[PDB]
This record gives sequence, C-alpha cells and structure tokens, in this order.
Amino acid sequence: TGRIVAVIGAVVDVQFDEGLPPILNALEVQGRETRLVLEVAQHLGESTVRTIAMDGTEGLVRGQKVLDSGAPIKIPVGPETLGRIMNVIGEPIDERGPIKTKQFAAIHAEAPEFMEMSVEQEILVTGIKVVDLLAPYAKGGKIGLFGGAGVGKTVLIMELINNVAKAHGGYSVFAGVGERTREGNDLYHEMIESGVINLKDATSKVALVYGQMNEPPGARARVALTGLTVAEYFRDQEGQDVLLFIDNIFRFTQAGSEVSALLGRIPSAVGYQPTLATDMGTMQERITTTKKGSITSVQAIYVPADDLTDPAPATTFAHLDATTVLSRAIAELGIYPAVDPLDSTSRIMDPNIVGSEHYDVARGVQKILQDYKSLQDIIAILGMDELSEEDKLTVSRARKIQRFLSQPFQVAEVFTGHLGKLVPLKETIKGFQQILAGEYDHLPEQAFYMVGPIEEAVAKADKLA
Amino acid sequence: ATGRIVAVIGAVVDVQFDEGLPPILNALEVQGRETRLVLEVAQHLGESTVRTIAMDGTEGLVRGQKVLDSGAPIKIPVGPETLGRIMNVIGEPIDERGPIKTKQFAAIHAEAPEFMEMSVEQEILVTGIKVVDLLAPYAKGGKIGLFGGAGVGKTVLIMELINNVAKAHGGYSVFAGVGERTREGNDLYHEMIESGVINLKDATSKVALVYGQMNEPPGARARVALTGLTVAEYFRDQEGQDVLLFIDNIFRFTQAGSEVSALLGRIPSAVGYQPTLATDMGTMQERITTTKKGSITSVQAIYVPADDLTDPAPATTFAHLDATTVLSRAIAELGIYPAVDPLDSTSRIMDPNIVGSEHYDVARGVQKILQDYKSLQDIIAILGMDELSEEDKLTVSRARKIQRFLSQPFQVAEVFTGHLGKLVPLKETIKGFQQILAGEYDHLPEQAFYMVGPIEEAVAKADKLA
Amino acid sequence: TTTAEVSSILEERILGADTSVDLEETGRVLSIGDGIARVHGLRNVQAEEMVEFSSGLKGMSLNLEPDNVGVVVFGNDKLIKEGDIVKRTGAIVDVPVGEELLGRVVDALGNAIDGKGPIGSKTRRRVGLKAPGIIPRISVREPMQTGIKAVDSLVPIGRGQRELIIGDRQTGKTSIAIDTIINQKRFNDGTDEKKKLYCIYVAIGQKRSTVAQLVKRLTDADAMKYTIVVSATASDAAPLQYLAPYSGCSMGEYFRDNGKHALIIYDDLSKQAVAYRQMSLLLRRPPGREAYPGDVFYLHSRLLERAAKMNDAFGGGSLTALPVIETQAGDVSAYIPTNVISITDGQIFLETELFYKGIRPAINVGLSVSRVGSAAQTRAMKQVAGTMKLELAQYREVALDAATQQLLSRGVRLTELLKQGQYAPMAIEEQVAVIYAGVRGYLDKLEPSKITKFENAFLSHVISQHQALLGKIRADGKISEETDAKLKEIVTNFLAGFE
Amino acid sequence: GVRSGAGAVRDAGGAFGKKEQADEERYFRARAREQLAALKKHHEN
Amino acid sequence: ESTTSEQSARMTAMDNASKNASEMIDKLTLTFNRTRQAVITKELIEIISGAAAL
Ligand SMILES: Nc1ncnc2c1ncn2[C@@H]1O[C@H](COP(=O)(O)OP(=O)(O)OP(=O)(O)O)[C@@H](O)[C@H]1O
Ligand SMILES: Nc1ncnc2c1ncn2[C@@H]1O[C@H](COP(=O)(O)OP(=O)(O)O)[C@@H](O)[C@H]1O
Ligand SMILES: [Mg+2]
Repeated sequence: TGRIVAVIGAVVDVQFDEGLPPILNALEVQGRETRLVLEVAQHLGESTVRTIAMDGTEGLVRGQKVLDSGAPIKIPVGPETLGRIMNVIGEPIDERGPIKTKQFAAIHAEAPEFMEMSVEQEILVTGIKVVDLLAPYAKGGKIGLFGGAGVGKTVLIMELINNVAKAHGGYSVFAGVGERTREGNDLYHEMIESGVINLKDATSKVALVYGQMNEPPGARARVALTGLTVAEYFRDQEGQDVLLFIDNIFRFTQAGSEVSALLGRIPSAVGYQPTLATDMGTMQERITTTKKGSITSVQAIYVPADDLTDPAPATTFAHLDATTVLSRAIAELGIYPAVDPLDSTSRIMDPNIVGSEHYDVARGVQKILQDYKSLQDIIAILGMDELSEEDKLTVSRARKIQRFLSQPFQVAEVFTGHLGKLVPLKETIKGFQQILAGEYDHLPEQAFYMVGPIEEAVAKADKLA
Repeated sequence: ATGRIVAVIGAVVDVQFDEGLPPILNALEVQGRETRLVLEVAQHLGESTVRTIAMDGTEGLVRGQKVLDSGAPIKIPVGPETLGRIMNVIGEPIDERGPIKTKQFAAIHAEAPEFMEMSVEQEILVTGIKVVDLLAPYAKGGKIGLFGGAGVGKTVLIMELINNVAKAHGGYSVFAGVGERTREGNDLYHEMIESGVINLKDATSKVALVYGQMNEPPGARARVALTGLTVAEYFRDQEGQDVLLFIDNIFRFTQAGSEVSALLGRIPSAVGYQPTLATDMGTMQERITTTKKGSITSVQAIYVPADDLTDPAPATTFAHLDATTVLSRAIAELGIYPAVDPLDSTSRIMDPNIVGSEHYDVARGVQKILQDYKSLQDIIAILGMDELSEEDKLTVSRARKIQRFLSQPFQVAEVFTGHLGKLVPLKETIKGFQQILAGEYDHLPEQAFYMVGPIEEAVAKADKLA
Repeated sequence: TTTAEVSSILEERILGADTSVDLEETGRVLSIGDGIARVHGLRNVQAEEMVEFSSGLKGMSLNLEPDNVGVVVFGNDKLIKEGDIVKRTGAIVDVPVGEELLGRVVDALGNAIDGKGPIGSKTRRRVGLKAPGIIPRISVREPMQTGIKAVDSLVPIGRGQRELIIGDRQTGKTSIAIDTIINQKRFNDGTDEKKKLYCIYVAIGQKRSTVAQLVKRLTDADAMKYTIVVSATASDAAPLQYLAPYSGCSMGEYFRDNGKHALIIYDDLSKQAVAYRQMSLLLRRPPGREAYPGDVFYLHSRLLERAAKMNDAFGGGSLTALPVIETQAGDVSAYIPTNVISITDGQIFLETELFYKGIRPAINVGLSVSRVGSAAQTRAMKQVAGTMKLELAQYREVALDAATQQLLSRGVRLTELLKQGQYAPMAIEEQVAVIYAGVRGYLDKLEPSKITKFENAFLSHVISQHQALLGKIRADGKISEETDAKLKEIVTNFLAGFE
Repeated sequence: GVRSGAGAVRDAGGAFGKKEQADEERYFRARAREQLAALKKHHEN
Repeated sequence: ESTTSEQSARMTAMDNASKNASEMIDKLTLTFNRTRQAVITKELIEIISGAAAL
C-alpha cells in the first residue's frame, strides 16, 4: 500500500514501501466515494511510480493510501456483459445493478503469438450486398467506416451486429472511445428499439463500453482495450466470430497523445506521441484470427484537416484491411445503405482470396459504375440522344445495379415497415452476374430497389403491371 | 598523462585525467583495444575531466578503461608518398599496400590562411559543359559547389568534372570522400587505376584519396574532410603546386556535427542543428582557399536535405563559394541532364570584364528568356498555349529549345544512356546559344537540341527526323 | 541530484553494506520507464553489451553514465521493475547465425517463434559490425534475377547491389520481394553452387497476420527451405523493430563472408525509422526535420552499407539488399525517402496511379533506375532490353502522324507486355523470348487487350515443345544469330496459329 | 477542410492577379479617355 | 457556322482549363498539407526546446 506524493493534473505519483507494482498495474485510491483507478506508467525511482488517473483527481491529498490491486485493470467479462454499459474500469454505468459474471480479465494482454495467427484470408459474410460484393470484410481484419451523421452510420452498425449474430452466431462489442454522452444515450436507446440489446431476457447481442468525453484522457486511452478484452473473451473462451466497434479510432489516438503529453514526453510530428505506432500496434494486433475464433473490428475514422497523410489516419490505414465510406450523395439518391460503391475498397478483393468469379463480378460492377459516371457527365453536358444504344444499355444496367445495392434492414423494419433481408454471398454474386449479363434488362428500374435476392426483384417486377 | 574513461554515450566519450589535462583538439589513444580507437578532445568539463569525440566505434568501451594522451592533435602522413594511396580519418592506409612512408606529418586542425595571404586572381576554368561554361563558369583556384537533392546528379557531375579537368590537370589532385557510398569509392579507385592517374607500380600517381564513408561513425565523418583538406594544404603550401580538391559529400560533415552535438550537450539550433553550425563550417571552408603560395581549385558536392535549399546546412555554405551549381529535381524529371538550374546557378566571374562582353551578353539573354518563359508558365499551365501572343509563343519556343540544348551527354554517363559523351569548347557553346537566341534555328523541332553537344550536332539531328 | 543519488544507494553506502552485492558484474534497476531502464552497477559492463534482466528480457547498454547505465529493453517494459537484478552476458549484442536458421521464423534476437524447436546455431555474429571497406569490395558482376519482367528488363538488380522498392500503400512493394524470394528456387534446387541465393526477409512493424500469410505463401511455393524470416511486428517493442534490420543484416553477412550469395529484404525501413525516432524522443534527444533524430541517415547507412559484393580475395560472396520505403501521397522528396535514396544504388517507384489502372506491377519505368545494373545483366536480356527501353522512352516522349502512331502503338504493346501476374516469377530465357516477341514487332497486329492472352499461350507453347531453344539461350547467355532465326520462326508460326 | 473565398486571385499576386489588374487598367484608361472627351465636348457648350 | 464552332471550342477549352486547374489544385493541396504539418512540428519543437533549456 502506497501513499500519494504528487497530484499534478491527472498524473498521480504514489510511493510504495514494501513492493513496487509493475507498470500497467491498477492502483485503487482509498477514501473516495467513487472508485479512482490509477494505472502505473513509470517507475520514477526512490520506490515511486508515476500513474495516470481514470477519473477526476480533485480531493486527493498528499498521503492518501493507495492499494495495489496486483494486476492491470480487470473488467467483468462473460456472456452476462451483453446488453450492459461499462466504463473503462469495468463498473456498470447503465444503472441496472452489478454485472454479475464468473471471471475477470485484465485489459492489457499480449497480442496472439505467431503460431496462433491464421494463415488464410477469409471473407466474413455480413449479409449486405454492397459490402459482401465490392468491399468484403476480411475475417479478423480492420474496417475503416468513413462518413458521419446523416448517412445512417448507426443503422449500419446495428444491422452489422444483427447479421453477424444471426449468420455466424457471434456476439458484438461496441467500444465508444470519446463518445458524446448525448450520442451515447441516443445510440443506447436506438439499439434498444432495434432489439439488438434486450432489457428483458438474455438475447442481447451488443456489449457497450462507453468512455465519454468528460472522462480523463487515460480513461479514453483504455476504453478501446476494455472493449477489445470483452471481445477477446468471446473469441477465446467461446470461439465466436466477434465484431468489435470503435467510434472512433482518431479519438483513441488523441487520447494517447494527451496521455503521453501529460507524462512530459517530447511529442512527434504534428504533435503526436512518440509511441503512436507502437500504441496503435499494441491495440490493433489483438484484433486478429486465432485458431479458436476471430475478432473483426469496424472502426470509424475521422480524418483531421481532411488530410489522409496526417500521422493518425496514416497509422490507422497501416492496419486497415478494407474501407466502407457512407456518402451523403448516395443517401440523397435514396439508396440505403449509403455505402459508396466506388470509394469503398477492400484489400482482400483479389482472385486468390475471394475466387475468380467474385473478383470478376465485382470488377465488372465497378467498371459499369464508372462508365455510368462518365455517361452521366455526358448527359449533363450534351443530350441523352447523343449517346449510342450501347451507352444507353450500360446506363440502364448501371442504374439497375446501383438500385440493387440498396437493401432493407431488419433493424429498420419497425420504422419503414419493410422486411429485412440477409442476402447470402452466393445470391449476391449470382444476382449481380445475371444483371451484368443483361438477363434482367427488360425489368423496370424500380424492380431492384430495396429488395434482397434477385428472386424478390423479379417478384416485385411482376407486382408492377 | 593517462586518464580513465568515465562516460560512453554514442560517439562521445568522457575521460577524467588524474593530472595533465590534454588541451582541446588533442588526440587520445584508448589502450586495450585491438584496433586503434583515438579520441579527439572537444571540451574541458572541469573536475579534471575532458569530453572527447571518437574517430571510430565505441563498442566494448568499459568505464575506467585506460586511455593515453598522445600530446598532439590528430596527425596524418602527408607528402608526395600519399599520392595514389587511400587514407582514413586518422591517416591509416586502408589500401593494404603498407605504411605511408612520409618524411613529415601534419596536424588535422590548422588555422585558415590570413587575410594578406589571400589571392584575388580570377580566371575561367572551362569544364566543357554547356550549362556550367555558359551561365556559371568556374574559376581556377575558386571554391565550387554542386547543390542538389537525392539522386539528382551530384556524383555524376563531380565524376564528369574529374574526367574533364583532373586528367588534363598538370598539378596534383586530392579526393576526399565524406559520407558517400563505399562502392562509389571502390569504383573511383579502380577507374583511377585503369586510367593511370593512380599507379601501383611506380611513383607517377597524381591523385591522393581520403575516404570516410557513411558506414563510419559520426566522429569519423566529421574529420575526414579535414584530412583531405590537410593533404591539399600541404600540396598547396609546402610544394607550391596547383591542386584540385574534390569533396563529396561535404554536407555529411555538418550532419556528423549535428549528430555529435546532441550528445555533447548543446541547445539545438533551428531544425535541430548544432548552434555551432556556421563557426565550424567556416573554420573548415576558409582553409580551402587559394593563397599566394598556391591555388586550390575545389569542387564540393553539397547534399540538400528534402530538396530544401533553405535548410541551414545548404544555406550557410552559399557564402563560401565563388561558383554555384544548383541541380533541381524538377529539371531532372523532364530528362534534362545535367539537372543544373539555369536561373539558380551563379558565378562570380560572370562579368563582362572577366568572361568577355559577348559571353556575358549571351548568358544574360539566355537567363532573361528563361525567366520570361518561367513567368509565362502559369498562364500556359492553366489556360493553354493558344492564349499567348505571337511574340510570347516565339519566346516560349526559343526558351524550350534552350532548355533542351542545355542538356549534354557525359562520358561517365555513357554506360547509362548509351549516348557518347560530348565535350564542347567554350566558343562553340557560346556561338550555339547566340544563334539560338538570334533565331537562326526557329524552324527546327525542340527535340533536335536534346542530348547533343555542339549546335552542328543539333542541326545534323534535326534532319534525321525529316 | 543524479540518478544514483537516490536515498537507497546512499543508505547502502553509509551503512557499509556495499560489499555483499556484486556491483562489478550485476546491477539493480533504478528507474524503468519510457523504454529505457537506468541500472546502478555493472561497473565492468561494455558499451553496446547485451545485458539480461531478472524477468528474462535482454537489453543493450546504450549510455554508460558515470553513476548509472542506460539500458534499452528489447521487449515490453512492463516486465521490468525497480530493484530488478541486471546481469552481464559478457558480449556485445549479437544474433545466432548460420545455415541452421534457413527455414526458421525468428524474432529480432534470433529466438524461434515458429515453434519448430531451438535454433541449432554454432556461431554468433555481432549485429553492429562495420561495413567492408573499399578494398574488400569489387564491382557488381553476377545478375540477381527477380523473375519480374519489368525489373529484370528495365531496372536490372545486381548481386551485391542495393535497390530501393519505394512507393505508397498497397502498391505491390511486398509482392515484388515475395516474387524475388520465390524466383530463386530454380537456382537453389540446382547444383550450380554459384547461382544459389539464400534469401532473408525482415518484417519491421507490419502486421503479424501479414507475416504469417507471407510465411504460408513461401512454404506453399516451397521457398521457406532457403529463406530466413526475421519478424519484429507492430506488437513488438520499438527496440525490437530498431534491431530487426541489423539481425537480418548479420545473417546475410554470414553468407557474404563465406563465399555464398544472400538476399536481404528490409521490409518497411520507414517503420524502423519511426521506431528509432520513438526511441530517441523517449530518450529526450533533440528532434530535427519531421521530429526525426539527426542520425536517422546514419541509422540506415550503417545498415545498407553492409550489403556489398566481395572480391575473390574475401571469398567472392555477396549480399543484395532490397529495402522498402513507404511514402505518403507519393512524396519522394521527404526526409526518410531522400535519405534512403542517397544510400541505395537505385529505386523502383510503384505509382499508385498505375496500380489503380491495373498496371501490375506498378513500376514507374520513367523514374525507376538501377545504377549498377547494366553490368549484371545477361547478354540476351540486355540485347532485348536495350531496344525495349528505347522504344518505351520514345513512347513516353510522345504520349496523328504515321510514325508517332506506330510509336504509340508499340509503346502500348510493350506496356501490356510488362504486365505480369502475382506469385509467378518467370525464367530469364522465357522473359527474353517474351520481350523479343514484342520488340521485333510481332505484336503490333494484335489488339492491345489480347496481348496478355497471347503471352499466356506463348509461354505454354514455348515451355512445352521448344524447350531446347530456351535451354540453349540459358546456357549461352546470349541470343545467337541461329537462336535469333529459330526464335523468329517459332514466334511467327505461333502468331499465325494464334489468330 | 481547406476552402477559399472571394477575390483570392489578386491576393496571391501571381500571373493572373497582375493580368487582371493590367486588363482593368487598360480598359478603364480608354473609358476615362472617352469620358474626358465627352466632358470636354459638353463644356464647350 | 462560325458561332457554332466557336461555342463548341469555347466549351472544350474551358473544360481543359478546368481539368488543368483541378490537377494543380490537388498538387498544391498535397504541398499545403506537407507545409502545415511541417509548421506545426517546427513550432512544437521550438516550444519543447525552449522548455527543456530552462
Ligand atoms: N503483380 C500483381 N498483380 C496483381 N495484383 C497484385 C500484384 N502485386 C500485388 N498485387 C495485389 O496488391 C495487394 C497487396 O500488395 P502488396 O502487399 O504487395 O503491396 P504493398 O504496397 O507492399 O503493401 P503494404 O504497404 O500493405 O505492405 C493484393 O491485393 C495483391 O493481390
Ligand atoms: N548527366 C546525366 N545523364 C543521365 N543520367 C544522369 C546524369 N546525372 C545523373 N543521372 C542519373 O542520376 C543517377 C545518379 O545520381 P547521383 O549523381 O548519384 O546523385 P547523388 O550523388 O545526389 O545521389 C543515375 O542513376 C543517373 O540515371
Ligand atoms: Mg552521391
């Protein structure tokens, strides 16, 4: 048991007598109404360890006794963490009683060893036609979800959770790093309405880990690790294809930079921490495909100053395996989900990974869309009669494709009254291949709007006239 | 007097002497090492403790190890026997041909020639390169600099200058390879052996080599230039000869100083450089001068980090040069080799009294038309060529032809592009550029002037693609 | 105050109990943090000597202060505490070396991470040996076939050369290296004993999954048996990433000094530079351009300069280096890229624009050069590649007259010819024949989109029945007049048959 | 996100700013000449 | 005929000018991002050096 000797800002220094705790150890301050957890960051010498705080440091007196927990910050983990909101230190903040689980796990864990890593890229079928076709999600990969509000990002997150739960039988974890309290409450209630989290029975699919903006930088620096530990439990002790969400990774980088600055470490370029690459790697490398299961991370990304070459977005892209961008223009066009079919890219979009047929279909779809963009420019400048019959048929096929990318969502059934569809990858590939082959060129444009498999498209065409 | 090693941090070693502190700039031999690790005293830290800069790797140094003071600065073998030999920073022959049996030794650190010893004679060193001869002519016995980024042509240009001048130079030559590729040094050594400028059999060699390369620790790279400069100083002063001093690259001296100053305990200057950035550079450079005893026609390659001429290291060295040749990456992108910038390279002998009225007029006209074209480049870039006036179109055409005609194949670059190197005389390039400015060749295509020598080659290339 | 002026050391001194503890050979950690551990004691420790902690981690004695020793920890600093006992190993930091590491995936320190057992090394080599001097080196003579048509044709890489693979993200920088690793299989299987090239791959900061998949690709192509994979991934500490290139460099130096030829792939040297910048900034050293230390150029120079070709006096071995530099938005004029360019003997630009358009590999043939590559190129490949390079340059110059139309057509045909698939390196004679087909104007008639199909069929045709001609080309090293006539006849016959 | 504003061509002081200034001056010199001629003709009355 | 040709050529020339301007815009945007990052780094380095030398 140590004593506080320095309360400079959020940095608290504790001097121990008997045994100095190792770095990244959780120290619990005594005499406070709310738990104050200090994480050891340095060994300053003279039996003194410099710690960062996970809560406000007001009311701390030089000489307050601090107990060494004996391990890093350990959070309640298990199947009972689903449908609950917990902060970085693991305390429940949903006012629904204690989270009663069987085991706890330290947030700071080593990345899986070299042998435990999988050696085969595999596509995680999300059930969404646009994602599964043009920008497939690699199992155990990282996805950069571009776009903010007004493009249905939260609806996409809920639908991804529901699809992964229904198809692969794997749970999901949402770790909100620096998430607004108002937006956190809105997302919580929206998820409650969507049914992905249930307050009555144990059918919830999301474990929420919220680090609000009003918390100290140390808390937001470890909220991502807390959510990642929650996902790691499901990956290891249950062998599920977990889905981790980080909203967003840029605030994780910012929290890391603030924590490093508080410790008096000389900043790197554009005012970032020296350990930016190493901290990002230690966070991301735990998101991989082990032999027991896998963790797939869909991380929202905010690009500072709209500069993709800034150190934070560059370091984040160093770990990304695919990108999904929600364009407001597509949403205004009326296509939901608003995933941009052109700007979205996937590293595993290679014939050796997804197969020759899938690669050919996706490349053809993208080529037709680009040709449609060029012909739309021509139509904007010249008249629609200028283009040939081939150009007109390509325009019609591309319109059919871009309306086929739209898909009803189960999470949105209560609102729009349209039944949600979980389109398998084979059905998506077959439908888009048949559309490219000109098989359904006689069907009207609206026959493919907001449908699942192409059979539903032909049924809707039959319904029309 | 023998001391004990107290601190070993990087290339900076701190030694405490029980008695007899060695003065600054004094060599100290470290006892107990298989090689010869010699430390150069830089500071007297007090408490009978000195701070030294090691001339080799500091691996294996134990605190308390005995180091013996040599009692004198780093001295190197110097004399006629150094010709045709390769030396390191501390004057150890690394050509495995035996010891350099010279009758005298010279201290590495010496004072620059005084004001009265300086010479003001100015001539023109015709190098056979169109851009250099026309716009920024070189002066015999004057400092010359070859600025440029990474892989823009500094090494190729300095090798071409060697091939043009040193082989035809009556006097001796000294090459100091500071912080460059070691394979380049091996290639230069074998080229000079083949060409006969270095002979391994009889004492007819004309060029002495000093090599401290990028593999060397920062302590070595900060003093090898001084070794080559000392050899050149001996050849200039004690023999009264005309000597060529080729240095490549001289920026690594400043970079080594910056590397060691962080450990030496100095508050960094701009861009993390040492505060003593201009003082040490001036001390090194002012020794490379033409005194009344002899002339040192020095050609120095200056690396430009991140292609930023405003960086302190390539910026403070402008004042130390008579003729400046600034290569540019943008020109090299267009294929115009050499990449000399005609609107950034300047010379001190570019004056009608020295270089002649016709030469000065031609050079000024070329610079004027190039500047006019560069000013017009923005409108051409945005609107298009068709928006210009007829006179503006004529100026653009003539300036593009001049840009093509500045390019010249090099003999050392023959193995690269396959085009035979051309060595134009001064009068021929003067006449060619005067004719181009006049308008006699306003009907030939632009490509007719690319990678050709005399204008006769341009006119004999134009009709090939008739 | 000072680091060793702490109250505990003062109490030990005044109490007189400074006799039981061995301060000559062991030491106790005063302060562990920021990746640098201050150790009190180790009075007989050496500069750069490797010291092992109580927990098991090993560290390098960087700073030998008068009262303490600054030790950089090759691992996570969590496992190191104040009061931990540090003991000397009596050796400058070295790495196990030899042929016993062939096929083993090791970390920065040489410890096996593939779970195949301990390394059976018998000799250890220092990771910081000086590069060979002027005399031991000789000019680059032997070719180093990569299997890539564009590389082996326009940017030839010699054996002992240092060629930089520079580009942006997802531009095929790693793919070129992997294909080069696979391409050497034909030489290693044979009994030439002078064309064998023992490859080495060093991963600096990249994902563990990527390294595992690369190892799987090498094993599936049966290329692991002659390559060494040194892994220092993102999860690994910054000192491991800093040290990883030097470990692989020493492993290649072993082959270099014993008359054998080796290839080392410093994948992501920019990430090593970032790790070293982190180490320096945590040491509170004055940053410079882009917050980098002032000795990053030395950091890369003392590494790449070790790759060289030795003369027959020193065994005649060699060590070819292919560093990889990641550039942001294609910024060639940046600190680290310009530093590496100033060190290497060439570069292979992989423009993202070409990669997006489908030109794989994305080599920018206009800006990609190889200084010492012409000497280390086979005569037949040189004969075809000179004409190919001239025609491509002329195509780039012009990109309605009949001549310029023909030039543009030939350039398009050659550009489509240079396109190559992945994980399928080609034999030197096969590339010679393919380039001969395009150069001699046997593809001007074909539609540009059919050139790849033509090559896919022509390779199969020649490799199946006309094996004698390829063998003759390989043995001679040049395309003779009789060889020229036979190749012309067969290519014309296949062109007629292709239709 | 980096954006621009109104009248930024002359602020840069490049080729286009000088071109615009010269064009405006040349046009308004002619307009001033015409107005002066008209004013003189009126003043003669 | 002349007015039709002139309008067509005006449209084509304006399109080419717009394309060239966009290319220059993206190049200058990359340069501006580099310069902004350099300025931030330089000012922070100055502040850190001033604080450390105290
Ligand atoms: N020759 C090729 N033909 C087709 N695709 C290729 C080729 N080379 C590489 N690729 C594709 O490029 C992608 C990744 O390339 P690679 O990893 O080699 O590039 P990189 O720039 O080195 O990557 P990173 O920066 O992520 O390490 C894969 O989708 C792969 O299929
Ligand atoms: N005169 C020239 N003609 C053709 N190419 C040249 C010329 N000068 C330089 N180069 C190109 O530059 C490269 C060598 O540049 P180098 O002189 O080493 O520059 P640096 O010394 O700054 O690295 C060669 O690969 C060559 O292609
Ligand atoms: Mg050079």
